[PDB]
Amino acid sequence: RFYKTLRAEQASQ
Amino acid sequence: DTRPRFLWQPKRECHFFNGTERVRFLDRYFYNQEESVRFDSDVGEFRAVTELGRPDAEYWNSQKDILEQARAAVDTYCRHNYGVGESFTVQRRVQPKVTVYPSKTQPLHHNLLVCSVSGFYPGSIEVRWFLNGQEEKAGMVSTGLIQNGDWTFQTLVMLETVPRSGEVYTCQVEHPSVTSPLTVEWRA
Amino acid sequence: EHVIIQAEFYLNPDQSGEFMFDFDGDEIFHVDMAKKETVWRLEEFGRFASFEAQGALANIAVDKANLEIMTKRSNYTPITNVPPEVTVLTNSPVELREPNVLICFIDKFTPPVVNVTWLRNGKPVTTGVSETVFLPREDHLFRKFHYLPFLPSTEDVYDCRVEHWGLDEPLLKHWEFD
Amino acid sequence: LNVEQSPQSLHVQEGDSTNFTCSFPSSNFYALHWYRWETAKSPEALFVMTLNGDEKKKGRISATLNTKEGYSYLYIKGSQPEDSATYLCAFKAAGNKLTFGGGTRVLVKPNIQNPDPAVYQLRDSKSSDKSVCLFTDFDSQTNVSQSKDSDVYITDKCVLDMRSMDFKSNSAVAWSNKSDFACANAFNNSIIPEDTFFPS
Amino acid sequence: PEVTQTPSHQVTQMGQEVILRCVPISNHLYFYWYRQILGQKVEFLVSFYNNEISEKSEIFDDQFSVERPDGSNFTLKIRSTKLEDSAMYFCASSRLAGGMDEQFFGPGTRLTVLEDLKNVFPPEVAVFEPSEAEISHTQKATLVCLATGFYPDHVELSWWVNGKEVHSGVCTDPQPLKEQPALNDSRYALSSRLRVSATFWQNPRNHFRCQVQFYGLSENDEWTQDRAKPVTQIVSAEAWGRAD
Ligand SMILES: *[C@@H]1O[C@H](CO)[C@@H](O)[C@H](O)[C@H]1NC(C)=O
Ligand SMILES: [Mg+2]
Ligand SMILES: [Mg+2]
Repeated sequence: RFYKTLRAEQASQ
Repeated sequence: DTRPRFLWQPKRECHFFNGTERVRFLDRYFYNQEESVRFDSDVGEFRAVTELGRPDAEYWNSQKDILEQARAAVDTYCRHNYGVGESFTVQRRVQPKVTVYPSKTQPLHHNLLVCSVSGFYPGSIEVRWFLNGQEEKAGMVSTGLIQNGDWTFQTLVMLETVPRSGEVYTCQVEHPSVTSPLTVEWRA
Repeated sequence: EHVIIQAEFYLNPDQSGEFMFDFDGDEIFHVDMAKKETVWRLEEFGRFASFEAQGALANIAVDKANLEIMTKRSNYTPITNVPPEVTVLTNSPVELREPNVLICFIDKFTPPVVNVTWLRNGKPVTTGVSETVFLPREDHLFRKFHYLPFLPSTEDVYDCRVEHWGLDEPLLKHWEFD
Repeated sequence: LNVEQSPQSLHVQEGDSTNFTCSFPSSNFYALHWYRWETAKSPEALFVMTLNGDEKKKGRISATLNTKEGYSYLYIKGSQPEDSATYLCAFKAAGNKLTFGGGTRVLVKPNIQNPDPAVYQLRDSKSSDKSVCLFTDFDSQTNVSQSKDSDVYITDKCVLDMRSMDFKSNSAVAWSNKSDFACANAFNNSIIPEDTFFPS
Repeated sequence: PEVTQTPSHQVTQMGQEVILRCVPISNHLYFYWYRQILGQKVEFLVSFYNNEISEKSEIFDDQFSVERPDGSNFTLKIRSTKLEDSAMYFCASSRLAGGMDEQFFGPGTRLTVLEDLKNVFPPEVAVFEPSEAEISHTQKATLVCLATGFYPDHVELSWWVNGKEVHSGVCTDPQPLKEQPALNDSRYALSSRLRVSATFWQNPRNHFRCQVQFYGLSENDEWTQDRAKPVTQIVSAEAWGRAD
């Protein structure tokens, strides 16, 4: 199995 | 170097209780070691921890796809990643190398009787000292758990002793890597 | 009861970025940004699990962008340097002519920038030296391990020299045979 | 890595439903995309599926996701002509790049009302050596086959809706400059309805 | 709120540098380029975010590049055009930096790469007026448009009635046919039908036009042959309503 990255989001704005 | 530094450090946490029965996920963001905004599974939405993270909590909460990815990380990310490593992580067991030794002098003088317990995993250990088969409840100067950082631990439980010839001191280490309590001896 | 942490960071103007996985205080892996690849802490991990480095690289890109948004938002407020607490210790109890490992433990510091030098008889040592990446603490400060495999002799003097912007002068932590 | 779609092409009668499948990797799944791509237009997204066992619905289009076995089903309930498109399937892992399947080209065979199969002769006006023959107003069973003569050109059937006399009609075109050529023989290599109207 | 691309189609000669233009959606953070060689699957070329390439094809740095001129545009440059590079080039964009959202595709650019620009020919366009038998038998009238002898393929046929473009009553071949299937350099033919009521065709105040947008030679391309330069152009044919 694979380790999954919690994908990051760009901040406001 | 003298120029000013600016640090953004995200931390995505997965806290496990009863193996995988109750999992809590935290998406935390730190600007210059100060937490600005967070998402806590148990809350269900992004909350500003500080005034700097207020526009981020408003924005990230207004984005249905961001929310539903956070809201589902507990199974998609946490429970999934827990299961990926379980074999070599949750079920890793490395046996400790127990070795008793004095700090050197003559009997009838006081001395510290060391009990070096090295290279074990996990850090769950209970070390116990014995004088002629009777548990010494006090006079122990522990070093506590030392994380070696190579998925290995080490602890040193020194005994405050006034040794007399004929006395046999025994170090008893209980740990998950062993079915039977490990024992090392030192006679005065 | 366990805890897995995806611990990232990006630091300016150094333009340094990090990404790693921590299981109960220990590194599962980190991503080499120069070589764009996964570096497993213990070789065996690589044989049972996999990871796509792009996930880290995409997150670091966002982290780089967010840092710049954040620093403008904070009227350009810099970080307050917290000096480290250096500790020299060995892997096992020392015995002469039996090989051992020296562990230099840098702890409770921020920003995550340090110059660590091993010294044998006041001279720098590059042979066999290994290091960990900046490991996370629950207080949001850092940890870092520096390793030195050595042969125990009564004529050797080992020193771990640590340089940090929170330190007034380089801290030297000494080790010697009893 | 690799995504596969089955069948490459499909025919469905207007009113009838069809379904098709997409086979994607069973490890390192982040998402599955379904796009509709009409010949004229650009690929337009239908669904982005992230949670295993979830089912998405966009009017008559429906999709299911099985992460563990690496497959997805797309369902079109009661086909309408506007569903004729190439349905594309995409797998997304840790990055943003999409890995695509070869697609499923869906052709919604229309429901032709009041057929009147006929072969007509159109006039040249006036700058061409070509005389054209139009095979028009036949049902969807009729199939247009290629010419057996290298100097006669035959196009495949095509449906038009008038929205003035609001009905749908099929038709094909045959042409040649040849002194020989006539509409009475233009479509001789095709399976033509017995009652096809040839005027004189 | 769509992704834009220019030009619709482009004809080029082998070994040349081609610059494909795109206008990603205004607020979008990720840009992409994908390409589809006829018969083959849609292939990822390059990903781009925060003025830096994210992901790229094995083929990408050797054969291509990406420039972000202003904060409105994004471009793909093919360094040295190969015959294998004849494909449909799509530009895409995503809103979020997280990548869990949909990709919006532009209309695409069809690039045709030619070994030699000698065999390029524009189309000949003719309109054929409705059959009198048909009007008498159905009270419907269909005009046919033939576009012949063009090279290469991908041409845009349209009908115009009294100046306005029409989509109702129209049907055009989804693919052209080869004029000489035994040849690799075979010129193409294409047809379209326009069906109107007999009452409409019978009004002589009614104007009907059929035009074909052809894409060929640029004004900078070398042309030594005697026939007119087969430049990108609109060839048209028309007919007027007949009372008969
Ligand atoms: C490391 O050394 C270089 C050169 O002496 C210096 O510029 C930099 O500030 C040092 N880093 C720290 C953390 O002291
Ligand atoms: Mg986020
Ligand atoms: Mg799972």
